[PDB]
Amino acid sequence: SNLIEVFVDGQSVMVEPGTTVLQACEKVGMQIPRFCYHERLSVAGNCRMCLVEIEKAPKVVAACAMPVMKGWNILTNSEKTKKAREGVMEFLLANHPLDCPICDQGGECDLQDQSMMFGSDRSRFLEGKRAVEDKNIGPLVKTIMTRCIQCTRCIRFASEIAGVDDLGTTGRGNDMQVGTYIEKMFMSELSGNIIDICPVGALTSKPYAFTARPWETRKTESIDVMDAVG
Amino acid sequence: ASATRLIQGLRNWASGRDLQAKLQLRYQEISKRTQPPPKLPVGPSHRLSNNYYCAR
Ligand code: SF4
Ligand code: SF4
Ligand code: FES
Repeated sequence: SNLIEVFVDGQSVMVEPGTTVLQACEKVGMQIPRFCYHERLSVAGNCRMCLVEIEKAPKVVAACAMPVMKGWNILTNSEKTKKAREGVMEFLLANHPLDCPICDQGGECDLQDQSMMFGSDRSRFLEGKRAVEDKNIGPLVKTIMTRCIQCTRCIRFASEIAGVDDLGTTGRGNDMQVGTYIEKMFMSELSGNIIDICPVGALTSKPYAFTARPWETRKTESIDVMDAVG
Repeated sequence: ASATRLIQGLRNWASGRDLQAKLQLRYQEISKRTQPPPKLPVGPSHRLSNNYYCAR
């Protein structure tokens, strides 16, 4: 009845065909750490944090965009899984500036939480650290593109949901700006949703900008007005 | 210290410890303040190409 056996960490589970490895690991409750996978957008393999080891295999595969063959056995806490995660984390924190005090996602970043719970302790990379000139996406969205990790999730969101097609990658190598080439104010509907999509503090809110910090403000359930959907 | 001989002798006689040499007033062996600035060593970390956090 369309069932495939996957042994997540030895424990067996039946999984429908076609789904990714990460949906199976979330079917058993695990979380493989991730930056450019998102459960509402198309799957791209840019961030490379999502790597996981399959038993009896030389290479380390990407759990975001790997279909399920018959009878897997997946090690989420093996040796080279942890070595690959600490490696990718040590690459990501190189060209990322020292802005964690002045940043706006300082309580709710993902580089910080994953560099705690998966990454290394001592750093390296004595010299370098590129800096990119920031843009002006809109008067509603403050934009510091120095903090960008080029995960390409704002672009997939704009193109597949907002339908605007204004955000683009430009350049090669380290020089990959993510933005509008023509100084154009990205002004459309659902433009506010892009600040929750960007996982690092690059595309942040303009009126909220420097007024709070998320470990103090308490959360409360509520229902919208002014829209019939609520 | 810096007291005369008679009261020193009566201190030594009223308590036979030869009290002059150790008397708990610190005069010269206070540690000289504004020491030279220190360089602090780093222990068994920071060695490049072994510090995988999966080990420790
Ligand atoms: S986006 Fe994250 S890592 Fe970058 S400055 Fe902000 S809190 Fe720090
Ligand atoms: S601006 Fe944000 S969402 Fe867009 S690529 Fe950079 S980190 Fe990802
Ligand atoms: S989630 Fe698989 S590469 Fe980013």
